[PDB]
Amino acid sequence: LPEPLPQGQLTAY
Amino acid sequence: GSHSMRYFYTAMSRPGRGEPRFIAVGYVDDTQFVRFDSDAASPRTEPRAPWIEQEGPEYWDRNTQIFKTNTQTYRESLRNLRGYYNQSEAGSHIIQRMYGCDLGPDGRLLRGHDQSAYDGKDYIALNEDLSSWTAADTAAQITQRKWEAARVAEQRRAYLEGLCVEWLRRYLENGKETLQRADPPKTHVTHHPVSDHEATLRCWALGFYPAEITLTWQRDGEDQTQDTELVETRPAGDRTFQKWAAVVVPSGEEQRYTCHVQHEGLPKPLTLRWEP
Amino acid sequence: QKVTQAQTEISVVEKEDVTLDCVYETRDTTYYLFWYKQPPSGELVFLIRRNSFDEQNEISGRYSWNFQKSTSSFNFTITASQVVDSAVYFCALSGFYNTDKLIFGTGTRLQVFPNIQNPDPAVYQLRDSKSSDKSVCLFTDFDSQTNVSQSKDSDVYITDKCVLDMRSMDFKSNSAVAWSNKSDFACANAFNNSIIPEDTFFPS
Amino acid sequence: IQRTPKIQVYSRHPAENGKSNFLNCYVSGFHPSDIEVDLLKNGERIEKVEHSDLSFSKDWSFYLLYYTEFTPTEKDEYACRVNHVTLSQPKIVKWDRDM
Amino acid sequence: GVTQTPKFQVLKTGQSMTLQCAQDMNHNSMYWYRQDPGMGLRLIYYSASEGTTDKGEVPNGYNVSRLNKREFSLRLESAAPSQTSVYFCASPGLAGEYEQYFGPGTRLTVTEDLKNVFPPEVAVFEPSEAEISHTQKATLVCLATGFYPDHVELSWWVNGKEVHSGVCTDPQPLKEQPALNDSRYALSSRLRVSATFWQNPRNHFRCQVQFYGLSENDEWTQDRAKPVTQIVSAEAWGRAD
Repeated sequence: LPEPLPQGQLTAY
Repeated sequence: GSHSMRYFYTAMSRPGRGEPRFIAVGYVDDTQFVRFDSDAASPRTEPRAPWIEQEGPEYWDRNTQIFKTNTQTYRESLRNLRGYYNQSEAGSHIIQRMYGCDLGPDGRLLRGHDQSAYDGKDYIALNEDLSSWTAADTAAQITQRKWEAARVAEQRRAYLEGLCVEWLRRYLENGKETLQRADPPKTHVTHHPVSDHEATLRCWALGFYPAEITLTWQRDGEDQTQDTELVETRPAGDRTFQKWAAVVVPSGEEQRYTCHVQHEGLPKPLTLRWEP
Repeated sequence: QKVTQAQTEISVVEKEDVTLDCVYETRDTTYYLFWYKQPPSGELVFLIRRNSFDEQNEISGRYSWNFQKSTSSFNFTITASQVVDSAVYFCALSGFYNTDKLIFGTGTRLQVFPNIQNPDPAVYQLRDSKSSDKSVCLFTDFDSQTNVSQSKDSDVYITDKCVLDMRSMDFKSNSAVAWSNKSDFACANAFNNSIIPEDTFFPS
Repeated sequence: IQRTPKIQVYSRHPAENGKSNFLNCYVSGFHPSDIEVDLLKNGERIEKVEHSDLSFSKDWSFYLLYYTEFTPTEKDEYACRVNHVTLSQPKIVKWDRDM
Repeated sequence: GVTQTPKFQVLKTGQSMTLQCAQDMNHNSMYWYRQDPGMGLRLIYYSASEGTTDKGEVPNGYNVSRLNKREFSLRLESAAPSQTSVYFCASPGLAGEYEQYFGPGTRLTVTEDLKNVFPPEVAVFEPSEAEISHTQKATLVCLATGFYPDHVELSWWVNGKEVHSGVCTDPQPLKEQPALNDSRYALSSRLRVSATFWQNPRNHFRCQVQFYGLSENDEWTQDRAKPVTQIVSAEAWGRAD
């Protein structure tokens, strides 16, 4: 399983 | 041997019409089991190994949801990196991400990895303690600060120590007959006359797993390192691997030469000669 | 998955330390915990976030938290309690991901009563409104060790103890209000159901 | 930087004239990811050629497997044709059953 | 952080209403909770992403809609008195110190009949002469009675300016008729000033109770005044006595 999404924001680079 | 799970992300921008493309592939050791490509008409996570097919629809929905959101985020990351390097929109740029876990002796995380690259060069990497980052250049430090403020390391550590290990263990059980089985190379030596008085001896290793292998030629026990033609290990296309090693030898002297093969699936040293 | 806050109400006086307990159960290896404060005003204010892999102890002023993974607890200690700390405190547990659920405990109500240096308990009859038709009895200036009980009668209404704070005079007092529109209602028997100090001043 | 692809052309199994097999073209070591790969039969482009999903090595360089099922004969000659931004000319690598 | 509308609401049994929650932090996840006295916060429904909803602990009688990343709607299709609660939208993240992850809450009352709705009557009780002589302090008591629902905000105003110094208000309104479901409410407040401050006739004391009730869209055909959202006040001037 890949890294799942957080509850909050997915942070860009 | 020591088992690992890895995901590989490629996010690519194009100067032409079209949104940036996101590709993800998952591996357990040397076996691909999953793929996602944002270019398909309605992008969907897809099985690439039979032992993953048993996972229910909820698993596939979850995967796709994750990869779709990553697709949107990477489009923004590509713009952000364009800004850090002061690049125009004229060029095509690529972010690559490589992350995952190695399994330890005790069934827990031995080490986690999470490295990114920009245009083929190291950009930012998670340190072995999984709490801090190493940036390659000043542009990557902008990402580092942002990620330290947003406490991203904690989120990655949560995954690398938690679900990465648990799911890897589950895959290893579900696919044990292939994932926990080493396939020894089938080996043989061919002989091809390359001129009047010389000949190529080629040592073949076929159908092995994992990819890691050593093939070495010897003449009377001495290494023929500098005279050995050795191709890169290639996939057969059926999840096994191939490799060969060749030497050019004086005709009638073929018995002097020995091939040596080392591979996990071989419990004893293997030595071959050409057999007429 | 479960968060248990066993304590319902806790009462301390100013400057006393207080510990609010939180016990939890989780299937996940990886999770995080919240503490939130809810002042009487009603809003929820964030106090702390602790991840399951973080450290045992942390201090932010008068606040401190003990996270013990092996006991599955996340106790919250307030040193030198102040009236400002009066609130309901919530403990919460949640997995790390979008699919996971944030789960809350039952909450614990903390009441911080003021140190009454010069107690002078008394029951006063407040002059009515010449517009409407009620009479009001005020029980005030009592120590925090005094408890105000409910009324046995349906038509007599008694509030609980309330903390007054006169800012510019550095003075704090307790009070409770009782009223009824019935004929039998006098201030001498309004707080009969409550255990009141022996030397309570009854003016007539 | 920009890295040029290494090319290997080979079959899945040892070649046997008249027996069903797969013809492979392994491209690896390249960057960026865009690559033109064709499989040729007697100088002619084969249709219905499939490829593996884009992945990459530890040094970030890309690799792909291009394959098609085929039946080898004494007469028929096969090759891989590769074009990439690093290459000013398309690179043809002939299939040799002994390699 | 997260916003919510409305702050207060009265509904009749059977009627519909949708609570709005918005979040502009680009969060993936959003959560609806209800608070009930002693139960804590119980999850109604949650959303993991746009176009995805899942049931919480107590989903019964509720529907949700996640139309975009920003907005998460909670609907009561057929309102029942048991849905009388305080509702909280949540969108947790990693920067709880900088950002508000809970909305301010909405207080909702479902009653059986809208004629149960009543504004408060407000009275101010002047300090006893006994207190003034005994303690040199003067306590004013404000009493808001007869209101339903318990949707009130009480505040004190001295000489046109709102005061918090020397003010005590009950934590929760009191049920006038504990045995009834539709019982009207009472609330008490105190303002304590020094004796000399109260003895000044130029000082002006106002107890103000903001009441939330019926809005313009609600039908009303009774004799008594429509119990709309309003301010009811009682006042007193200083008295030398």
